[PDB]
Amino acid sequence: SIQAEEWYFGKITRRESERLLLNAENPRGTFLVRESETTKGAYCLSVSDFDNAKGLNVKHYKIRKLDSGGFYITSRTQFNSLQQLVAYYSKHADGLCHRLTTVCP
Ligand SMILES: O=C(O)C(C(=O)O)c1ccccc1
Repeated sequence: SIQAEEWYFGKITRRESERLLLNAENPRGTFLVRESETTKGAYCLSVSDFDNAKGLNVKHYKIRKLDSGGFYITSRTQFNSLQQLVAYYSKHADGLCHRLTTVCP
């Protein structure tokens, strides 16, 4: 049950997610999952990143959900639950800016 997850921030805007993530104390991969502002039934994975080029910054990835049950960022890599998706991206960076490391404070 996604709403019970401490990383699920629910109905917060993109700007608020950036306010929370743009904190000097957050290491790369600090994240949160929220609802998409404009896509009904889709969620967003907001992730903090850091490089010497851009410094501290935030990326937003859309998580699609199938009525057939799967969750995914890219259709080639699907999961049975949002929880499994988070667990997989905590170990593989794949196309994300960084692997998921710590839940946003
Ligand atoms: O869906 C949106 O409106 C939105 C957002 O809420 O920032 C978004 C846009 C691109 C990727 C993830 C999320």
